[PDB]
Amino acid sequence: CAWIPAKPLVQGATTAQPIPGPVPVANGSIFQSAQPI
Amino acid sequence: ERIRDLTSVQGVRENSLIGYGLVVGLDGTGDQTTQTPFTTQTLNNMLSQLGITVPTGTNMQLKNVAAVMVTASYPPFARQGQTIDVVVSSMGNAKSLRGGTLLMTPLKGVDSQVYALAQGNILVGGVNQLNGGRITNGAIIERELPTQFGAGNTINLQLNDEDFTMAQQITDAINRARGYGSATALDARTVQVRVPSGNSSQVRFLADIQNMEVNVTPQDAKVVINSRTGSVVMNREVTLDSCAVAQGNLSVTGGSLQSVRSSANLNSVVRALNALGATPMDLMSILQSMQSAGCLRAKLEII
Amino acid sequence: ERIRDLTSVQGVRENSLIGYGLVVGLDGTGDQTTQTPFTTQTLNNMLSQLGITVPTGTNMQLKNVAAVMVTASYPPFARQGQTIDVVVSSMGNAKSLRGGTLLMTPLKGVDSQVYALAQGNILVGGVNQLNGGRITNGAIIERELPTQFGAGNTINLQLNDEDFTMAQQITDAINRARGYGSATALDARTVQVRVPSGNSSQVRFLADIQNMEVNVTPQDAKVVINSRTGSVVMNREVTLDSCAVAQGNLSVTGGSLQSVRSSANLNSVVRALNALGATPMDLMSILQSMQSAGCLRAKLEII
Amino acid sequence: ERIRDLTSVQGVRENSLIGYGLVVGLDGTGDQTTQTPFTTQTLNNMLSQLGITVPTGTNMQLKNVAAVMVTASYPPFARQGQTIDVVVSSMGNAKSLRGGTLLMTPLKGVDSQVYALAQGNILVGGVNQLNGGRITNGAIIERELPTQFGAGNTINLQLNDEDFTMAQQITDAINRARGYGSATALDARTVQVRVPSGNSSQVRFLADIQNMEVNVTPQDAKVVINSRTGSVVMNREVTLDSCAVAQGNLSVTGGSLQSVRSSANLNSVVRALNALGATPMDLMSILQSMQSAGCLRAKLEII
Amino acid sequence: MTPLKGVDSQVYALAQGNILVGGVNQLNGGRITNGAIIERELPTQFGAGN
Ligand SMILES: *C(=O)CCCCCCC
Repeated sequence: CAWIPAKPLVQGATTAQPIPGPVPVANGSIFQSAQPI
Repeated sequence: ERIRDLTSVQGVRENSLIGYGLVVGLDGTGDQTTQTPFTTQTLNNMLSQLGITVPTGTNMQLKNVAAVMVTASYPPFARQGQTIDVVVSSMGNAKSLRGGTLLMTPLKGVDSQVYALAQGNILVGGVNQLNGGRITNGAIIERELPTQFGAGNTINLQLNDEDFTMAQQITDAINRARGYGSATALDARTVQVRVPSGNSSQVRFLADIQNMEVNVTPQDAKVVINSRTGSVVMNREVTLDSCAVAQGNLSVTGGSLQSVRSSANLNSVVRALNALGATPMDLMSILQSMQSAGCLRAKLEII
Repeated sequence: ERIRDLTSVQGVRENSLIGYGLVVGLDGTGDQTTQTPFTTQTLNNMLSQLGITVPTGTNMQLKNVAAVMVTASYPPFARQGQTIDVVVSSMGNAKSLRGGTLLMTPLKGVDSQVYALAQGNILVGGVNQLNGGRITNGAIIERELPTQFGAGNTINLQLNDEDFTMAQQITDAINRARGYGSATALDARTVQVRVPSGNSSQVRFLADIQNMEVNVTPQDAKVVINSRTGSVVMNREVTLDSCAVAQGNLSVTGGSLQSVRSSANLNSVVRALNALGATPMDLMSILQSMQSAGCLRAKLEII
Repeated sequence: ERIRDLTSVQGVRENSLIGYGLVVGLDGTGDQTTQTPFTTQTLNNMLSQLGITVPTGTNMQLKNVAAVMVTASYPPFARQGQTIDVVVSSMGNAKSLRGGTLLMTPLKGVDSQVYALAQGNILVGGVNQLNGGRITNGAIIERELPTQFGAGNTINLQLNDEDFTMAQQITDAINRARGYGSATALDARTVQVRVPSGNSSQVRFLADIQNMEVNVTPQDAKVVINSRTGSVVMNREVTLDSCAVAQGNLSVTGGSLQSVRSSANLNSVVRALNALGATPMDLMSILQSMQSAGCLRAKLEII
Repeated sequence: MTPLKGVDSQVYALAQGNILVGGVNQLNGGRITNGAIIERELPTQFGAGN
């Protein structure tokens, strides 16, 4: 049937939310690098 | 006096700003806009912002306008309202920026935030460079940076050149002047100074320190060779060892194998090397071979 | 006298204004309007505003009209009705602005608000620049800016060049003149002055302060090299160390490796460097190599 | 005498007027009307207004007519019936306005209201400018502006150049002349004067004040560089610091690195700079580099 | 404005300035003095041990 609930091939949430970057440390620098892996 | 000429202070640094702008007023020595579309596009953006909408897909060929990149240096402790100097550089098929004027241009940091606004008249030297100019007091500071100067009881003097004896000399001088336990060397490039807590007391301390005088210790023997410009420089620590040298067209003033005596000071080195009668061009090759053999008791750097 | 030549006052700054305008009255040295559509379009806008509607899609080729950008500097504490000086610059394929007249033009800020209205006769020098001119008292101020001058008990004198000794000197001078606790240095670029509350008392204070005299302390040794114009400048703090130099076609007046003695003052530096017999063009390369080696005890800046 | 040469009065300002007109009587040096349609269109409008209707779509090629823009300056306190001077400028492909006559033209403000009517004979100089002229007493005032002069007990003298010492000097002079509490400085550009209420008493006050004499205090050291015309000007406050200078083709009258001594007054500066033997063209580059280094103790402005 | 990476592809310095070409000599190569500023620091075990 077409009314029986089936799960989709691509499961879970299909979107992501950007996260705010860290607060810049108050040295004399403009270049701020978030923790780099 | 001297320490201010050898070190910098931690937290007191410069940053860089860059922006895009237009230069108007040229005597027909601007871009050929049929090959630089961003020129006409940004001119249309400016006109639209001012209140004039030019129809799209129309003919437009200017001659008195050039698209430029503006670069500046954000100074330490900069306050809003002050002024800095900017450098203006052409960026497409322009002939000259002789008598141009820079229109309102925002200067961004690396985080894409506006830190200064630039506008003024360009001074081109007037051979000389035509597509590059400098504007004096051409930008005004709009944003300020936070800093943690004055917080804590420790500053760091950062040497300009690594050395252990030099760091120890600076430490000993500061301790001789400003009390027993005032300074401490961390490594070959840092001196940690204890300062009273506050903002004015630290300024008094750094004003007292920056004008002290220290005697520079002998550095490393080194020979700098700039092959691109064709220059050779040897500081006062270079020595030599006795050895023979041969090179094309060079002879004794005798065969082609010339002797070189030992040399303790620099005058002896200059004399013994001038004895060979070689241009700097050949002197480079001679010095490289001598360093490879073992005569040259120095440190060769090709810059 | 002196302090007014070293610092600025916080809140007393200049702004920039820009606008678009037309210049009429040229002797056939205006735009070729078949390639600058905005010229004819804005002329039609003006004619329509005045009461004359020219049909669209008609032939129109002018010669005595040019489209220009007008730039001006909004001064501190500007009051409506006053006058400022404007700079006029061509913006498309015009030959000259020799005897032109600038029509009514509004000058906007960065927030797109009208701050001044510009109109007058252009003065072109009359080689010289033809596509750029200046109008004296060519704009009138229409809008005023708010400000918080006179509110509070603290002003900031902002130095033009960062230095700790200089800020301390200015602070000590103000404290010696205007009482014990009148000033306080915040950093290498700011001096915080306590002033009485009000508007006239602060003017009296700043009038007393701005004419004081301070003795400038020795700055940093630096050498400025402008490669675009071909110039070299060395302030009075540069020193040298004994070392040998070689460069193409330069010789002793002796081989090609010339000596350079130690130099404490600037006269000795000038003498020892003139001894090499080099044009400034080669002097740039020599100085770069010497700074890389360690002879030049200065700070090289390529501007 | 002096104060009238330093300040303006609040509410006493000039405005600008602009209008469109026709100039007739030229010796075949008018527009080529086949490319300026607005000329023939406005001529037809005038003829129709007078009582003659020319059929449309007919051939019409004139030679003794030119279309012009008329500009004028609305003076302070202007009364209807008075006369002002106008400037007439060609606006399309005309050759000369030598012996032309300006027909009846209304001059509008920025609110598109008629403030004056212009008509007269043009005086072209007769190289000189042909497409621009001036008419003396060529316009008559038709509308008057309201004003609030004479209402209140406070006027504002607005300085022409910002300065705290200057505002304080003017305030002190007015207080020394016209009683204790007559003036008060608001900022670096305004002096608030208390005047009796009325219209004639304020005129008596401003007549007494405007002719006072004040001694101008020393201004800021500044150097003006006009690169477009090729000129350099230095006021009497510029000083110098000892430093060395090198530039292409310049030599000692000695090598290429020339010394410059310290200079306290302006005569010493002129002497030391003339010693280098440089044209103003090179003097610009030298001064820019010196200001960047630190010798020039002035304020460089590129106008 | 140019970032200078190490061998691990991390930014250690930022470079910007005016080039000084000798002005035969080399035209396609130049050197900038004090043209880069350090942005990252390296750890080290100096001072630890005997
Ligand atoms: C969808 O609802 C189809 C389900 C019918 C399956 C059973 C029919 C008797």
